[PDB]
Amino acid sequence: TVIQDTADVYFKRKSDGKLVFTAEAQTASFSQAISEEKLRGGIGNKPLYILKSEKEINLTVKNAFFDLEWLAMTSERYEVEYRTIAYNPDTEEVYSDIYIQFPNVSPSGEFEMSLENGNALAPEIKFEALADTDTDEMAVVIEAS
Amino acid sequence: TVIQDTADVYFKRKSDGKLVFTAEAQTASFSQAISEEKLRGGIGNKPLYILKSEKEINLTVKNAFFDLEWLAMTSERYEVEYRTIAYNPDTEEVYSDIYIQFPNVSPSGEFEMSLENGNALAPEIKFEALADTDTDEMAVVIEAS
Amino acid sequence: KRYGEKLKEVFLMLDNNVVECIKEITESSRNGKLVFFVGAGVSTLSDYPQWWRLVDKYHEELYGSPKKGNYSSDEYLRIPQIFYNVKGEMAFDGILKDFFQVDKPTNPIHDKILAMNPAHVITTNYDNLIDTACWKRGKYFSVISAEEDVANATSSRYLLKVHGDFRKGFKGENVVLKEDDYLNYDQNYPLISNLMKTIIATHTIVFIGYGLGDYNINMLLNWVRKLQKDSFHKPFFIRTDPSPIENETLIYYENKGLRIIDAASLIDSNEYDYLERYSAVMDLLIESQENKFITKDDEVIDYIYGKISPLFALQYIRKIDLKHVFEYDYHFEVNGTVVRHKNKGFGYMERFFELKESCDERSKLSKKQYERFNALFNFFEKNGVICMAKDAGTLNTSIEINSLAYHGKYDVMKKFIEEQSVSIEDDYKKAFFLACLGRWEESYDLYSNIILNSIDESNGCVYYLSQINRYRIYQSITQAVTQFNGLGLLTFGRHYKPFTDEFLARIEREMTNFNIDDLFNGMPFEFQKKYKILEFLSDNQFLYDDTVKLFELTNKVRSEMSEGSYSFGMSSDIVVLLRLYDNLRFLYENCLWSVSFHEFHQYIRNSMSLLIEKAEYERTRDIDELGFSFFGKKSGFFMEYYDFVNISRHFKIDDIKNLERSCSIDKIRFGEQEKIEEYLVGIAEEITKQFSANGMNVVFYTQFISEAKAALYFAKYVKLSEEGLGKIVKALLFYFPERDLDIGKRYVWLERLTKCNELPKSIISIIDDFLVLQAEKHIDQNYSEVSSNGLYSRDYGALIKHFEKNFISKRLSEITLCLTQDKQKQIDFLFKLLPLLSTNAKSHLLSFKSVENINDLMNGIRIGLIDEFTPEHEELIIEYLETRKVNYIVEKEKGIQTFSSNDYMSTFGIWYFLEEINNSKMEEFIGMDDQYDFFVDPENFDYKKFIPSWLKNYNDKLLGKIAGNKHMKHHVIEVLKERVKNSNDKRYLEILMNYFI
Amino acid sequence: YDYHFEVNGTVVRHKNKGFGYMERFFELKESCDERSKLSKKQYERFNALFNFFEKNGVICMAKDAGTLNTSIEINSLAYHGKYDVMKKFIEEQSVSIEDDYKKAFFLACLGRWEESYDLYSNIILNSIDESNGCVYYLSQINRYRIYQSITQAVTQFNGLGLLTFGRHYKPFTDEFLARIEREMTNFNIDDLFNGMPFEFQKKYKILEFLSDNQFLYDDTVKLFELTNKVRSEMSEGSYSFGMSSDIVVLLRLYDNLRFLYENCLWSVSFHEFHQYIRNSMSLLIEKAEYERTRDIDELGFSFFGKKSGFFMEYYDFVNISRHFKIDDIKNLERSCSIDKIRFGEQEKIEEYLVGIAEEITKQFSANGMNVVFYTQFISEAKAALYFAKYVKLSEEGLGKIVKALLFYFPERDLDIGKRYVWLERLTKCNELPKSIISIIDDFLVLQAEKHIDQNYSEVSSNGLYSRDYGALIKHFEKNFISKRLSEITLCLTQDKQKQIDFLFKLLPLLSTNAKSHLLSFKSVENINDLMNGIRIGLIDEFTPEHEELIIEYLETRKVNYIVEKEKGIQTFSSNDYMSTFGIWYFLEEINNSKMEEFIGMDDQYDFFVDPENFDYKKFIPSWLKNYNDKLLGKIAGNKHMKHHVIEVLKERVKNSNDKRYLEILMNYFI
Repeated sequence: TVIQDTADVYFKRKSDGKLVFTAEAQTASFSQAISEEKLRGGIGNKPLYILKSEKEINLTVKNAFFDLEWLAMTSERYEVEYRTIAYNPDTEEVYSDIYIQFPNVSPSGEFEMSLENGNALAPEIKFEALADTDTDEMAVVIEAS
Repeated sequence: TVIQDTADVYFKRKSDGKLVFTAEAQTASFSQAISEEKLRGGIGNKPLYILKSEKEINLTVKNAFFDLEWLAMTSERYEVEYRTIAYNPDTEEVYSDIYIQFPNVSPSGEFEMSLENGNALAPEIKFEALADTDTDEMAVVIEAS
Repeated sequence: KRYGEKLKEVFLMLDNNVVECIKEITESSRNGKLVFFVGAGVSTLSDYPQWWRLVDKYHEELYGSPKKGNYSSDEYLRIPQIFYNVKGEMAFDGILKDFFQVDKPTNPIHDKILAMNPAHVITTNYDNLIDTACWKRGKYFSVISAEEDVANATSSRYLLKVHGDFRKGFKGENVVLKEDDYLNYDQNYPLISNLMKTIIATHTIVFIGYGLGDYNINMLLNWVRKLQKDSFHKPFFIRTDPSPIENETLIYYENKGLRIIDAASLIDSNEYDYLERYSAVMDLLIESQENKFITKDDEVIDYIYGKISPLFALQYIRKIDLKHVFEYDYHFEVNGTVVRHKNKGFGYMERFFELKESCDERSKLSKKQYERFNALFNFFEKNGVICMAKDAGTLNTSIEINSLAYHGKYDVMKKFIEEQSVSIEDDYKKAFFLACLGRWEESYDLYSNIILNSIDESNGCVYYLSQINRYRIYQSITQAVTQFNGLGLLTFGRHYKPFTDEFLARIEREMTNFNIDDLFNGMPFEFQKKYKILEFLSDNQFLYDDTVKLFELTNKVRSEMSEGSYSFGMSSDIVVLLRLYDNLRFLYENCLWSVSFHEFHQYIRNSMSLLIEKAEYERTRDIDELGFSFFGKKSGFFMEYYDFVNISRHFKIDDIKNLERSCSIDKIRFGEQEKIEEYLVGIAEEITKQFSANGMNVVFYTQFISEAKAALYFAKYVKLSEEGLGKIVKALLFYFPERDLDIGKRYVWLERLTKCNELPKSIISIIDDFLVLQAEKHIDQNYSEVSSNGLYSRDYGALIKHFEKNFISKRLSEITLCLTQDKQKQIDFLFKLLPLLSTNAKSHLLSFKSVENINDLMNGIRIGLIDEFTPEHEELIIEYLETRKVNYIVEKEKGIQTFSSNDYMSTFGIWYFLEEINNSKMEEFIGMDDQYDFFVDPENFDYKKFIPSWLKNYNDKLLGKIAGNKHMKHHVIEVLKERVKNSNDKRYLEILMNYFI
Repeated sequence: YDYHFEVNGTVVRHKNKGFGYMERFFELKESCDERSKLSKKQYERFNALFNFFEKNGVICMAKDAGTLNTSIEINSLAYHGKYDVMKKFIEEQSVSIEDDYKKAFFLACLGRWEESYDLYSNIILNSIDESNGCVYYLSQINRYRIYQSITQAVTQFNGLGLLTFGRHYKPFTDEFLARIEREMTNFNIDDLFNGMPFEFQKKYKILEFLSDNQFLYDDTVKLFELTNKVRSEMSEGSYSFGMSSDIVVLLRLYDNLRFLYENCLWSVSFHEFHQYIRNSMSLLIEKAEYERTRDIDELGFSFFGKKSGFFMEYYDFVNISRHFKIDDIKNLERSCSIDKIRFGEQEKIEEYLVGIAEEITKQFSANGMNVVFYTQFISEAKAALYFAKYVKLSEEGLGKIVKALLFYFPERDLDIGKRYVWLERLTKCNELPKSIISIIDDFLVLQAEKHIDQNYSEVSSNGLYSRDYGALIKHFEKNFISKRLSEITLCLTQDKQKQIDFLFKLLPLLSTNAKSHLLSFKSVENINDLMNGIRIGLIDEFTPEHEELIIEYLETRKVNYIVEKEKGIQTFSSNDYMSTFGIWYFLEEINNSKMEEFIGMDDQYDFFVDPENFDYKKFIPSWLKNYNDKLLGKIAGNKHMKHHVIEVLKERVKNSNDKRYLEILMNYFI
């Protein structure tokens, strides 16, 4: 009866494809708005319309682990492969599965030396999905069906 | 800095001129919402219109001290003599005081049966401004120069 | 770094005897009874000066040169005495100062020795190094070195610096060094020996820093021998000689009564690896301080049976603190997943679960272990321990079971109280049930009786729960008596006293200067060890951590709301729900009285408020396209019968109103509607039984009627059966305490019940009987209809008409026919119910009385008798406003107030605004009330006097007219939009979107 | 418990049958004859007690007392974070065991935790024999506190530190870590007070809650229930008199801060205390906002003179900066409009912000910085940065804070997008002076300098690059061009094509020579390059080449979509471009009917291009937030769509309570 999206996430090196760490998804945040810009620039060309909305995708994974090799060996880029069963209204869980992936991401964690006196093991690491001039963002979705 | 017009409430027996207990007012809650025939369902005709509004006044006090005579001697009704100073923004301190009284009130506090552990000394007592057919509300405000 | 690894290799290679000894030392260490005899060997690690140095110095001074030969134990003492006598004591003291006066630093052994929580540390050394060693770790100790110090015993822990010390001074008179001092010890220090013997008697001595043949060791050996046979546990010896102990010496001192340990027997070491040897033994013991004796995974069942079998006593225990049974080795999460936090051995707990999955592996056990696992698995299932977190598959948490006390059962409670108590647990249940029924004095006396009988049968769990319950119920008795004597007299007019003053004196006397916070501390070490979970109940500050959990989770849930972030797996609200039902099941199954306390109610209330608040938001939560991609058609929040009874029991009616206003409860569908209806029928029937009979236990009434009020108020959403509806209404109108529910609250509760379920003709008959009774309450002129919500029996009759188009209550009609002029008050009451009576009755009453004043005019128009306004009615209005005007100009010199006149004047203003009464005099009375001016002449009226109540309180037709008039439409729309923008309000938004735009 | 000491600054007479001796003591305080008559030593005791009660805020009996006041006096150096002053005191020589305590607490706040532990020990040696029970105990407390803090810092370093910092740091030596893990192993801080000498505990029972490992639990539950009372007050629309729950949490928060900061307990810096402060403030400010937006009811305002409004003092700024993260302050600003609150102590808040910027400038200008202190102070630095918007700063102060934000702030902990949006937040209050324009031009020209390398590429979470900074510069200075970037063009070659691409985005901030260089060295023929040219203003109309290029991109996306039907469908980033183009067609900017063939994408493409055929049930009202006033008017004016958009918007806003949806509906009333 519980929410059946126990997604598996594989954090791999985008530079080489080497798996870094695997874990279970916790939450995902989506926010999209418009940059607070001007319209008088030059002559505020009427014919020149422009979409200036910018969107950021924030994520979090729990039960973060790590690969022995990645620990061993130690611009850099990172990849994410969100693996989830294709929950659809027709059936609690469909034969097909849904793959979600973000080829670009950076590990700006909120931990920042969290010094909570509690004996809890939740190394939650946050993730902001990076962008580039060519692509608004690398967030990618595919359907197995 | 903080409210400088500390309220002295005198709660007296209505049948006879005896004082029951004095306290310090803490908060007053006012509700003007239509609950007669719930929201819709009241009397309505083409040329006839009746204001069906109903309102209830709640008051809280603290530090209740009872008159020794009332304990000694011990349809019954009681009054309230909320006593505060009228302060204007222009005159934050005024010789004149504002006198609020509820001649018709019913003592029914939810603090009854409050069994909190350890230290406790806040016998807040709730009152409800009881109404009558002849008079919609008994509360009255008079300012003594 | 790897010293610990090599030493763990040493451990479990150790002979069983050594490991058992180490575990015994550890257990006694935790008990604050372990005592240490630390010798110069430990101080040698510090390089503290050795006695032979002073001996040789004395020899040089005596004979002009050292001995160049080994001193016997007698020589080590004899040569000092020859120096003390032949020369004297002055150079004796000088040499002691010269040698022993050094600020040597402590070493790892010095603090390890303290890591065992030494009850006492009796040292024969004359050093002050050992004193500091005590601070090093943190243990407090009282230094004793003379007869006088025996008085100065501030603590229960002694650093008994026997043989004296130079703390008095670097003088042989102040210590035992010369031979004569050793010989005359029994006479020179009676009191140090006095203590010494007693401390050696019971405390677990553990020798260290000493040689087996040391004189002090031998003295203590003979002294322990003096004890009665089998009346002293063999103290231990942490021997650390570089050479391995000779087997013969081992046999000798084991026979003498010492549990000796050689470091050399455990490890290999150099000749000067003294510190290494001390560290090896002491750190084997320290690693034993942690449970690392888990040998094999097939042995798991025995370990878990050692930990859990004594735990069967409770009917349930929270998985929150079940980790404390295993000392934070496996965190049992709220959903039941057992998160592995630590496990020195393999198969600590995980092998148990692999057996639980693999039935063939479960078959490998002895039938002993088979049934052991069976019982332990039944215990974990009771706990709701679903599976090991590592292999935990898809989970389906469910509503925790609760006892019948949680259910609205009181007849069963009394039946069982009547039934004979079989044993102690039956009497404990009886005491809790009596407390629930308000028979607090009987419950208290039974609690005391079971206190006695339970220490008699040695049921530590039952006794300790009985102690804490007895204290909690005593507090309830005291606070209830205070509440009665203070406020009940203002409430009822004559304070009761069910609790006899002699009984109150007795209970106060039995318990004084007694804090339950220390109750667990006062328990036996056996019970304290095997019931560390129940320590949480000891502290009087109940819910010592559930409130913090709620605070953090409420914050997190609010943050999730504000962030609008999706979730995968169990979220914050899930764990709030799980903790809430865990706490309920624990407290109600264990029959603790602590539930009725305010703090537990507040915790439950806040939890359910957050749960429903997130329930409302998820319903209106918007889903992004990728949000839909991850998941869609999410499970909705439900309201089962159990959650209903939570709401009823723990929330106050104002709180239920607050949550209904904030969150549309009616949308979230209710669950177990049949069970909800049955429990409400139970409340109704119980109230009928209690109020129809004169017997009304006052304490029980105050305890439970709040439950009933909340359940009735919150029953607005659930459907009721026809017989159930009859019972619930008959409880609400007649048998409900009129003291708490005025007529208005009664009416609005009945209206909510109407809102969900219709009132059939049977319920119509019930309410008609109530109305005819109010008429029969109106025979006395003194009787008055009075309510707080401005709601009267006229509104009841309006409801009946709203349901029945045609209804003639022959009882009311006959009353009116029976009514005479003298019964004018009854004529007024029956007038309020004029629609409900017959035509003949209507004519009779019309003959009796008609409108004469404004009050009667509003009465009539509310009933609708007059369908058009006569000139006399408007003229009467003009006269009343003339009176109001003279009163206002008279009141102008005074302060002006309007609280009831304002209703009439507002209605008259409305009627001018509705062009119903053309009378221009009502215009002449303009200027008195802001609303009056707003209605009569809105244009002149300045629109700054508009009230938010006016913005939200309204009428549909009046709103249509307001929109129709443009002059006031502009101002009202402006202020109303401004207010909704200031604070988004549902009524403001509806008023905006429906009538004007 | 003889007399309950009410937090408001008075004392209630808890049930007692003594001599009524606090009443007598305040009669003494009131009466000059009474105090004079005492014995001289008794008079000194009386006045010392009076001064103590003034220090703690106690005035007289709660009954005897009347109007009171609330304020802040947490004057600890660590509270202000004068790290320069703090370490200056540390290096200065100690002359007391309390002086050593002060040095130890300061070393803890500066990340020199090793020195803190050693000094704590030192005080323990200095006090074991001298028997200073309070100092001895408290030093043991904080010693355990620092051992905790160092344990958690090391644990963070071994774990998430690798991925976050990108490296393995070991600032703490293994030998020191083992030394301290051993010197006080197996030691319960709860039992410390229990095991302490009886005299000290009897004299200072205050310090029992310090003993408790879960200290401030009572604080936590008290705040939680006071918060419950606050939320009920908000719900029921009450009108409280005298003290209320919100004032109670204010005073409790303030008292706890002052206690733990003046006592110099290192426990002040733990995350549990930070959580308590954050919650306490959050309650205060949501209450302030609710008070701003409340009915009148013609009773509350009359009793008290005028009205007591909420405001922000320098201490409030300090607490909020120290004990909030960026998500906290941001969620706050979202739920509650801080702009309504009138701030105070602008000059002192400016001084604190300058101190924060000076500290981070000292850290990052020099290559050497303590890592543990960097973690301790960055979050505070971030919060102060973000929270500096609402305060007025001087030109020097503004320059310092901004230069911190751009050049001295870490990239790892704050990317370029955050950097820019934090900047534009900062200037909303203080319009760019020549100094700030110069600083941004400098940082931007540095970004160009890194972009000279073909390997470098701009990276930003928010998608806000150097172009946004240049847009801001020319927003505040309509006539501005960078000479540094111009002379970069003078030396610019076609080899540095990525530098030319970076500079193409920054065209308006350049001279005409630079504009010609950009035009000549490369063309604007690319979808992203076309968007850039549109943004910078180089192209205003879509030439046949431009519209055909867009048509070819949509043809590529169309064939990809057709392939995607057979091989799964991905639509995040292209659909942005297609939606922009569909709007351009809808806004009569693009006229080619080839786009009508390309229809088939259900995000703003088939909708804008073909509203009639579009299934309006798929429309999402959140789309309305992205559109501006012009597009809002056009979209609302079209008959084929206006009815469905108004119905969806009005029903969804009536179910919801977003203010922006109210505004969109207000513009949609037509």
